[PDB]
This record gives sequence, structure tokens and C-alpha cells, in this order.
Amino acid sequence: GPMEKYREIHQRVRDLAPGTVSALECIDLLDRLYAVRHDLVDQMIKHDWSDNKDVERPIGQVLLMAGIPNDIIQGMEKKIIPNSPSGQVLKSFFRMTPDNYKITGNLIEFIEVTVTADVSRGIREAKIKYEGGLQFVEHLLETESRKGNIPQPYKITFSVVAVKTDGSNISTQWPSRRNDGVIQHMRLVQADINYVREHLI
Ligand SMILES: [Mn+3]
Ligand SMILES: [Mn+3]
Repeated sequence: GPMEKYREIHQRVRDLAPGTVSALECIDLLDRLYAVRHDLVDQMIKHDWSDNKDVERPIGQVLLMAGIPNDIIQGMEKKIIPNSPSGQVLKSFFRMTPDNYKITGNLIEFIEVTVTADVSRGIREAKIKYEGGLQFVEHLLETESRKGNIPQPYKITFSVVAVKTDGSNISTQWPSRRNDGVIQHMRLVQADINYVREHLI
């Protein structure tokens, strides 16, 4: 899988200069590993759960797909998210791309996979990004519900699935028979990651 991507990588590392001349960007390498590091855990979700088995899909299209009339959806396209640091316009916030989602009837759920060493931060980092404007939309539905322009009010759900770089909590974050597959695939890349990190400091 995304291991085939890690494949094409671990090449470029184990042959390396000391970090003095080195690879000026171990970063491009580094970043690459992270993407892969994220994708392993994403993949697992994309099997056991998600509606998008393909790719992460924009929030606009999620909405239509949950059967919310475009004319209503373009309704909120010009508004602005409450308590936003950036003052985000829902227009933009519909181009946003969370990793995984699932519709069931009048309910919509997102799941964001992240992985760092700092759990709450990643959780914090992402909540800050989505949960603000997701409640919004949900609310701007009931608001549109109590006027009866929809049959049913929609419930919406954003959870972050975030896993220690080691994997220890994947027990608690995402129990799956794919688990033990994932933890081990992580360990491998991690060693690469750390290595590139220990070649600087
Ligand atoms: Mn993503
Ligand atoms: Mn993510």
C-alpha cells in the first residue's frame, strides 16, 4: 500500500551523508515519511468504516451527498464562522478536506486522522480547524429546520482519531483486526524518522 510509497523512500535515506553536507532537505524526505505515517492509519480507517474508500472528499460535496439542497447550501456559502480566528467564510470551509466521512441517513460524521507525539495538541490543532464550523452548519440546519425547509434536522459529528507515534493507544482509539498490522508498519517508518532527526542535533 502506502508502504509502496515508503518503499521508494527508505532507499533515499539509508544512503546518506553525515548531516553536514547530507540532504539539505531531509525535510522533503521527512515530510514524505509523515504523509506515509499518516496514510497508514488513514487507510485502516478507510477500510473498516469510511464512505470514501478513495480519497478525502470536500465538505460541500459531503453535504449535497447527504441530501441538503444546493440552493440552501449556497445559502450559507457567503456567511462567516462564529469565533473564527480567521473569520472563515463557509464558502471556503466547504472546500476543506477532512480525511474520512460517513453518511447514515440524516446523520453525517467525519473523522480526522492525525498522528504526532503530542496527542492533545493534534486533537486541539484539528478541532480548532473543523469543529468550529461543523457545529455551525449543523446549527444552521436546525435553524433551517425550525422553519421547516428540510424534512429532518441533521446531526453532524467530527471526531479526531489520533494515535501515539508508538501506537500504544490504538487499542483505545481504533480497535480493529487491522490494528496489529498497523502498529508494526508504523514502528518501521518511525525508526527512519527518528534516524533522520538524530542526524541533525
Ligand atoms: Mn487530510
Ligand atoms: Mn489529517
